[PDB]
Amino acid sequence: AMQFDVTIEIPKGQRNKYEVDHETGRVRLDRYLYTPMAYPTDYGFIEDTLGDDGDPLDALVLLPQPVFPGVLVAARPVGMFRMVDEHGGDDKVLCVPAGDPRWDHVQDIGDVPAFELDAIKHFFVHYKDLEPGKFVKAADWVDRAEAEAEVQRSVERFKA
Amino acid sequence: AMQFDVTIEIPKGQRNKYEVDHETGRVRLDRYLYTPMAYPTDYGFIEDTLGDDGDPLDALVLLPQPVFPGVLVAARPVGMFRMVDEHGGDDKVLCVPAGDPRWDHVQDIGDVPAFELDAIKHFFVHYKDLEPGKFVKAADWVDRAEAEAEVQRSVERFKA
Amino acid sequence: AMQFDVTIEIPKGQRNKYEVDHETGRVRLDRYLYTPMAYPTDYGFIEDTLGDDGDPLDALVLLPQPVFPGVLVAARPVGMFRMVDEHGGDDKVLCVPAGDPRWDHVQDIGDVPAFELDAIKHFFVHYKDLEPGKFVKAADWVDRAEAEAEVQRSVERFKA
Amino acid sequence: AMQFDVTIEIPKGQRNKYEVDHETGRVRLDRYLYTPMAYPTDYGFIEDTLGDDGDPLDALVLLPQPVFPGVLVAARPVGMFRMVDEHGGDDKVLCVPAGDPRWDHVQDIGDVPAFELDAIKHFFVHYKDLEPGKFVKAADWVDRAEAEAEVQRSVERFKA
Amino acid sequence: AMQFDVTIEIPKGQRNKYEVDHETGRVRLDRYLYTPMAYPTDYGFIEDTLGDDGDPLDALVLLPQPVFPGVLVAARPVGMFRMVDEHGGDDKVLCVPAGDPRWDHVQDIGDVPAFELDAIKHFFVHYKDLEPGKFVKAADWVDRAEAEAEVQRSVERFKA
Amino acid sequence: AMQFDVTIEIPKGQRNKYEVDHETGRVRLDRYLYTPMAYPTDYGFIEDTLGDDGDPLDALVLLPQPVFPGVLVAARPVGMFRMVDEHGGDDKVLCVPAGDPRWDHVQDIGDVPAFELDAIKHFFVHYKDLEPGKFVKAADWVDRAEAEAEVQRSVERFKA
Ligand SMILES: [Ca+2]
Ligand SMILES: [Ca+2]
Ligand SMILES: [Ca+2]
Ligand SMILES: [Ca+2]
Ligand SMILES: [Ca+2]
Ligand SMILES: [Ca+2]
Ligand SMILES: [Ca+2]
Ligand SMILES: [Ca+2]
Ligand SMILES: [Ca+2]
Ligand SMILES: [Ca+2]
Ligand SMILES: [Ca+2]
Ligand SMILES: [Ca+2]
Ligand SMILES: [Ca+2]
Ligand SMILES: [Ca+2]
Ligand SMILES: [Ca+2]
Ligand SMILES: [Ca+2]
Ligand SMILES: [Ca+2]
Ligand SMILES: [Ca+2]
Repeated sequence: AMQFDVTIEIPKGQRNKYEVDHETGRVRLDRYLYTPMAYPTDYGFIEDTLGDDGDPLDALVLLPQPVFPGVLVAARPVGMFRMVDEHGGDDKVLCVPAGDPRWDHVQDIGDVPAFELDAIKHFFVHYKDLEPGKFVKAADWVDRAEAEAEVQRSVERFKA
Repeated sequence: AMQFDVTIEIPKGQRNKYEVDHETGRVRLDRYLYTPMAYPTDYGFIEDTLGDDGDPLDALVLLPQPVFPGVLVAARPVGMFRMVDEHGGDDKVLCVPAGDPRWDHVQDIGDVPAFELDAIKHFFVHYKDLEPGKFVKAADWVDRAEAEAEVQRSVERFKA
Repeated sequence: AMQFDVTIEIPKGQRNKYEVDHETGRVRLDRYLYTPMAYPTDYGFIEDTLGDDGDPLDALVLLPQPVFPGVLVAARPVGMFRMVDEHGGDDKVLCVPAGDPRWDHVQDIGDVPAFELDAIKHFFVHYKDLEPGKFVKAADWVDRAEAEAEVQRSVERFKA
Repeated sequence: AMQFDVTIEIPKGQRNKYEVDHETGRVRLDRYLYTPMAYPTDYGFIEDTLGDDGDPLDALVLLPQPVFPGVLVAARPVGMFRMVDEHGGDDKVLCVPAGDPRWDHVQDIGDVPAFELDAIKHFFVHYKDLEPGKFVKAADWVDRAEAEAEVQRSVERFKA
Repeated sequence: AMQFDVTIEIPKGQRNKYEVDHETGRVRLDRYLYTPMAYPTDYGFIEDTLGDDGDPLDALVLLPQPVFPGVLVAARPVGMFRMVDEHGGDDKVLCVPAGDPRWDHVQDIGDVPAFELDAIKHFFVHYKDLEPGKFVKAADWVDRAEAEAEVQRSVERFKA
Repeated sequence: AMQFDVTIEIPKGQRNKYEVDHETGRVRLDRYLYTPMAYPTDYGFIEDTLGDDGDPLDALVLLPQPVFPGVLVAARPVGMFRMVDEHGGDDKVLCVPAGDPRWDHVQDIGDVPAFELDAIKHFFVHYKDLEPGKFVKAADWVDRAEAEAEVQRSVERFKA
């Protein structure tokens, strides 16, 4: 079963948008969001990836309790939120903690309630509403198969 | 200068939507929001009011630090967020703490930055997005004069 | 479908054990727990009940986010944690928010994962470990039918 | 052994100064402090007292973990912080939770480390530094005997 | 007087169990605990040690306020919680902040109240209760002399 | 316009005083403050500086919401709190987030309310009150021009 390490940048509940300077590994404040929204899940990026936009591949991790920024979490993917913004493709792999039997009932995109999925989508559809020149479109939930393929691809680009 | 007591129901930052049962004064959980949004300001209602929809008149209070639900805050109005939802008129009086010289620079709607005002509006425009049969429209910022008039009116209805 | 109001005394995560003086409705600190444990769910009591031990019937409410002490939550039962302590029967009705379609998949005790149920049980089996003269035994999960019956019974005693 | 109920208005750590309207029992925001200071202990007032300034007698309660505003705590006194401000005498009874054997080693003012006592004093000496027309003087730690006497006195005035 | 640096992995109050990948120094989520328990003290490991189980020697640090994961704290030992789990010896050195006169009254294991010591023990006796194949036994508090000896030993193994 | 990276060591609200070991970049607990005070702003140091006391130049960053320790924030200076302590000059550059139009109204020291400036000063005047052999004097607010000059100077010393 595929699994990888996600470095969580942003705990669920946060309106501060944290980033990593990937050359140093330092945590940075990108910005305080302009909309009254909060990250709907712990959010970060998969280590050792280069995604379809030449940046590390982003990840959403479902957790019973948020972690802190900078924290590593072994995760396995269950689907992906495909999406395009002002800078191109900017997909978000949906994950759950790997090796944790409490999440064994969550295997594919159909195992996550439509309420959570809609909430996550709503966040990404709207979080940049009040930033001029930023938008998101082509918002679309896809399944684990497509998540794994995109992870695989992005692991190769990182090595190549 | 007009001033009144706001009972804060919801601290800034909250996705739990709290209410008061007005016959008992008890704090109640209305619902956890369906959108990944958080109240942009401390939010409650003005004591001893009956607003244009037969419910107590709602208030937003700007604070350097949030309070807890149930807490009273002496406030003075500086503008109002006019708005209509599925149940009619549902305006929100914008306030600052009364008698606090740190807020003396905030007198009318023009004294609050467009960033905060847009954020507040965005919240109310979108918080009910994923609740079917609920919407908001006629979103409009108005000045202190109109806030005071609507407060006055609603104080009378409460007595009448 | 049965539903009732729970007054939450203790948010999930708390080692402070809060109580209500039922004659006044005031929130009181019973004690800081002696064990390094935290309430596994929001915890309180059902309003207008007299349980099998002459005290109000206790409730556990599953929530996506904790509330504050004193808060009312409309809830419906899905099972019960039967249990006896030094002062007799001291059952805990397991609930979810009433009228919230996000919890519609949770109808009976079999709909709650064994992990959560074991965790809840573990808490009540051990929280009083270091208090001399206090114990719990006859720990047993039962279904909604038995929860409703015990609620019904306790509503009658409150009126009688 | 003397004991009484303290209604905690302010958790340790807070820069929001909460009050009670004693005619209604409602919690109110008095003000956000003007100095960058935080209450050094849970702070409130003893129920059913009228202190030497015609206001309820104030209490500091040592706790392993703070409570929320409005919460009642059975407490016993161990000393008092005598003090005078712009409105006269404004003493603060130092307490620990009554009936809790974890605090049995704390019986009189000499049982509380000089570090905590100095910190508490420092708070009250300085919290009003930037409020014009407010000051505190005659800051003085006294023992349990004097605390009990002042409590007793203030219980009588409340009845008389 | 012996002193050393502890890297705190887990603040007091946490049910998320954090770890360090010792080759990278990165903070990692080991798991969310399966029991409704919370770390009773700030918890981590002593830098530059190899303990009796070939892993870094673990430390509990008493603090007036928790730190964040990853934080270094100069500490001095006052006793040790000896203990064996499924993977062998897994002792926990009890410490207080070095060079802080507020902790000068705490010199040896007898200076820490039996309540805290019992609570700490209870945590480690039970935290793994619901993890199959994990247990702890030979739980035993020992004094500073034995703590220092075990630290010394583990400093040597790290160099050897 | 001048801008630089501040590594925030201490979030606003904290009584734990965090430090960086500048040779390793590790976050360390310096001490829990002895006074009941809390940092009035996010506090840290400007990367790649050597200030007038041979230590990195310290920075205060105004934020709508605090960050975590270790976090980098692109900032631009708007003034400086000049100050001398037991170890010499120990100035604090006042900053706001660089590239954030919400702070464009804050350009020089006159753009920050006297209330915030007095609060910040009060903190540094008093935070060491109960530490023997530590003091601060020559407390003085100066403008952006002088802040930039001192930053420039300290960037050179770091290279030289
Ligand atoms: Ca990113
Ligand atoms: Ca960016
Ligand atoms: Ca936009
Ligand atoms: Ca309302
Ligand atoms: Ca409603
Ligand atoms: Ca809708
Ligand atoms: Ca109870
Ligand atoms: Ca009790
Ligand atoms: Ca027991
Ligand atoms: Ca008072
Ligand atoms: Ca007052
Ligand atoms: Ca003054
Ligand atoms: Ca470890
Ligand atoms: Ca492990
Ligand atoms: Ca086990
Ligand atoms: Ca420093
Ligand atoms: Ca230092
Ligand atoms: Ca000093």
